[PDB]
Amino acid sequence: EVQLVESGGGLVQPGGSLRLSCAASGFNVVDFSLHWVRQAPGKGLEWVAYISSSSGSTSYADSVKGRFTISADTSKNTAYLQMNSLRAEDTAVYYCARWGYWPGEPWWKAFDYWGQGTLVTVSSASTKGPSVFPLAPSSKSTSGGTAALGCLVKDYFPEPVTVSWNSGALTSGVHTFPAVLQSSGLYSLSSVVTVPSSSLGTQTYICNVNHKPSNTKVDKKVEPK
Amino acid sequence: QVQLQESGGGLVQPGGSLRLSCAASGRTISRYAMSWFRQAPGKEREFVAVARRSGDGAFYADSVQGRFTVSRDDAKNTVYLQMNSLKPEDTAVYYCAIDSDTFYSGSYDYWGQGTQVTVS
Amino acid sequence: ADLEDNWETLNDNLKVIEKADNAAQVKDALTKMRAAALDAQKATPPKLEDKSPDSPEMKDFRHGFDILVGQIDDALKLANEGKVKEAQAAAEQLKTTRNAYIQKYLSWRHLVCYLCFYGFMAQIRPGESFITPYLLGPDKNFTREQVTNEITPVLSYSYLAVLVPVFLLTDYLRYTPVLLLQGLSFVSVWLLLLLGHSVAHMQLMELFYSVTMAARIAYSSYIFSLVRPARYQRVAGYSRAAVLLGVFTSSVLGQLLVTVGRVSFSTLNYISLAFLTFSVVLALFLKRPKRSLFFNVLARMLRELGDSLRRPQLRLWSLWWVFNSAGYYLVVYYVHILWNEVDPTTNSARVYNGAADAASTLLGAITSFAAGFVKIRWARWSKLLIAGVTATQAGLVFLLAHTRHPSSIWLCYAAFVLFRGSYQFLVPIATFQIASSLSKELCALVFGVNTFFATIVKTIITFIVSDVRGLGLPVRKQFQLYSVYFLILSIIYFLGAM
Amino acid sequence: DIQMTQSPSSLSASVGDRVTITCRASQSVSSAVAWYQQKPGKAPKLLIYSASSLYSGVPSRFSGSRSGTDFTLTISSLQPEDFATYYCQQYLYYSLVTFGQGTKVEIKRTVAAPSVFIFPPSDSQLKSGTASVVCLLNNFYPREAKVQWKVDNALQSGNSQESVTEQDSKDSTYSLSSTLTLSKADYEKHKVYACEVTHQGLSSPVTKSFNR
Ligand SMILES: Cc1ncc(C[n+]2csc(CCOP(=O)(O)OP(=O)(O)O)c2C)c(N)n1
Repeated sequence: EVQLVESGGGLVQPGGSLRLSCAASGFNVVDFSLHWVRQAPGKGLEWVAYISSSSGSTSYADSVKGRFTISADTSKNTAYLQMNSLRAEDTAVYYCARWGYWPGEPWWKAFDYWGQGTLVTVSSASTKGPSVFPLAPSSKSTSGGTAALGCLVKDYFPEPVTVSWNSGALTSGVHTFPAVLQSSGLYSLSSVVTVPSSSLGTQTYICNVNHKPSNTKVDKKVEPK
Repeated sequence: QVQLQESGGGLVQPGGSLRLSCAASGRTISRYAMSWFRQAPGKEREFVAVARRSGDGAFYADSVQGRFTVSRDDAKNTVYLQMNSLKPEDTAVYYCAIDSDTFYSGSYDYWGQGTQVTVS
Repeated sequence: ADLEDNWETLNDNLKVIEKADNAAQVKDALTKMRAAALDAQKATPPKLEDKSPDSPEMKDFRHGFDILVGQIDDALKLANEGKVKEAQAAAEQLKTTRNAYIQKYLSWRHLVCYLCFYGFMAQIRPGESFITPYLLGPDKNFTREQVTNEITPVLSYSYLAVLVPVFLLTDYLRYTPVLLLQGLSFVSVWLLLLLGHSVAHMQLMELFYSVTMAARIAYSSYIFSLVRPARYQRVAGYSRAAVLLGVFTSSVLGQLLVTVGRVSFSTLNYISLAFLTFSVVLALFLKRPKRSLFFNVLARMLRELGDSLRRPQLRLWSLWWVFNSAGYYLVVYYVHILWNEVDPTTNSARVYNGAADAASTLLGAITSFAAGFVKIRWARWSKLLIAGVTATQAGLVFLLAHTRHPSSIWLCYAAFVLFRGSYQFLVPIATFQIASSLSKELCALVFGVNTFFATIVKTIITFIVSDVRGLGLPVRKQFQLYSVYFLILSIIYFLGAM
Repeated sequence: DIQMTQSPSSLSASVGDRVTITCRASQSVSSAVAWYQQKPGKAPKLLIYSASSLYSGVPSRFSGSRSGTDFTLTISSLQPEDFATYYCQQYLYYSLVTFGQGTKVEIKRTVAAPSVFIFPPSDSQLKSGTASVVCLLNNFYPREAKVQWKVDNALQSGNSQESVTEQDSKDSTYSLSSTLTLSKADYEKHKVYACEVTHQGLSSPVTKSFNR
């Protein structure tokens, strides 16, 4: 089979330089042109740039014109997308896609074999430990049936962090929200479970976080006031 | 300044049929949403159905799925409700509701009057 | 939007790009070129429609559009680099490959131009306005009775006998052999006119001339069968302008040969025969279309016709069309006899029938240009306007009837010009008040039925009046009866008005 | 450069329902459009190419049609695998790739009332310097619910922060967590702190309040 793979995406400063590598295992870039597609988290797909190793057609999009550059090599069968002086809009997933030349089966077939897609992020703040805060159900009023019990984590970087409830035992009713972009540049996230009021006073609830770059495991007990 | 009109109802049997209707006047409907609510003797402020836009379908409640049918006629600005064999545990008054948001988030300000519906 | 609209927007965009600089904004132009090239690939052309698709003779068409889209790619990849001079050479290469590859599966791209030259050149008949002075000159010298009560009655009966059978053959033969048969009919008319021996030869000449006066609808039907309905309006307008300009050029050329050039009438008909053989050659150089009117069903036509059976305005304009068309052809068939009656000058250059024909064609073109501009409500002021037009026609026929003066008939020539001002002023209005109610096939059917009833009325008046076994009346009492007839029509439409 | 609008941006159907996703172009684009199926988080896949053809690899329950500049994706029998985001992309030139907006389809689920629970923080954020209250909407449908955040009887807009979750694989319902982060100036306000939220399953917009 023929397929694509992307590498090089990580954390950069706003205005830094980053070189993405798109490799095509199987086919060569002299018979098919390569393309880059941006997808912001929450937004939709949008085009960035392309390159054709047959002639050389480095024509870019109007939002990224004169700010990015691309260079493809057929001996290594790869494409380097070098990006300098970035902005905050480029926090996105970049897909490297194959698309053929005119005519016939290469061109009329669209972007058929999308790659795995690399992920780039733009943030002024570096990696730091998440601040974890409880969210108590306030069982003094509006009780009798069930309620909710949560953890609000904030001021962390990067995006992937996981929240476990009672070391992953209680998995029924767990809602973990996506990392919404805080206006201070950092990330914020909420997790919550549904707790019946009869089991609230007996079962002691803990709340642990697992963050892979920053070596921290904050396990806080959650309880009403 | 919008207003609603409705009709229908009657003492029906379990296994019969009924047609509720709601029309509106004051503002065009094809860029808004409409909804059907319920009020029982003893309870208050229940839900029946909702109709979003012109190119989409209706969305029902937890206990009326597969039993009711909600259409929408944008030419005469009339939303129907095909009651098909209502159980006698739903002897309640249905209300009509207009929306004041094009994103159908639930900006509800004006309702109807009511229609007496009782099964058996 | 199958092949020809994409071809037209591609030609227009290429003409834009050819005269444009500053290539930063030709990217929209080049991608519109690309869209017009890619949309016209699955088009299935009509010269290829008779052949089966996915054939090796179809691969040259797809390879031509392949190299077309490839050179559009070569243009736009050089236009995205900020260059302005490579796009012009790429457009020149695009022009050369468009002339070479695609034009093999395109038959003729001057179809509007060839129809304009056919309307401007093949309608030139300089002996048309001098038929009656040729029949009543020193060559053969037919008498007035033999040209009044014996030749044009055979023309009326022959117009009936070629309107009733030959209309189906006109609709059936896809209109290129119909125009070829019309050209052969012109050849037969001028060969019987140049080799006349008796009166029955001229009767056979009018028998062949009835086909020529009856096949005028076949030209517009050929336009509708060739030009698409998304192009029929403008091309039909330029073609009608070309036909009117060709008739005017024919009458002006007849005046330049007869009056100015002092060319004899036999040499005039020699020139007419030469230009009509040229018209036969141009009819041989036509293109046969496919989508005919009534052969390329009945229940849908009857269902759409049942809503237009007893309409009052449609019946009013239809009966007016029948009555005033019968009156128009009975004036035209005898007005040349009147012109040779009042002023029987034996000199060839002193015959000004062609100048009256040119002025009548010009005033008819003006009144046809000043017919569709009437933005007046037709509720109340319709029947009174019809009564006024018929009263004007009665006044002009009465002026033509009692004129026995050599110096006044000049103005009476202009009165016949004004007769076109009393006829062509309402012919586009009578077309607009019928065509805007039914489909175009039913429109042609209703105008055919109206021409049929006008031919019935003309045949009845010909059978009663000019027949020597019935009334047996000369042309002066015929014109007096025509003046009384238009006066009675004025009285009828005035009592219908108020 | 050009635009490519995609109208039914929020659809919903059950298992085995025919859906039609339309897409309108700006220019007179020829019959070369691309319909893509991207799972949430994963990579896109070519579903329909050239506006009519079926790709070798996608099942036979997918098709499309062209009407001028209006392209249409049609799904006859909606598999439960086929709940993803469908993207419309005209491909006319190499450098005119203009995607649509994405039509994230949903499961036809009965509209239930949102469980609306307000949560104040503990005494740790007042010793930290940044207060943050939240309002949770659990087990509701559809995604379109509007929180208003009535603080001191006023809709504090601009400082709110919403975050919807993906569709649950257990019961196909939604959760929202609106977060209001305020400074030390939240401390000296009045003794009422509420959030008002409205939803189609709610008759009246529910206002959840707390003190101190
Ligand atoms: C007795 C007689 N009169 C006239 C003619 C010739 N003729 C018959 S009809 C006609 C004119 C054709 O009608 P018109 O409406 O003027 O056609 P158009 O010029 O508009 O194309 C002529 C010149 C003739 N051959 N014999």
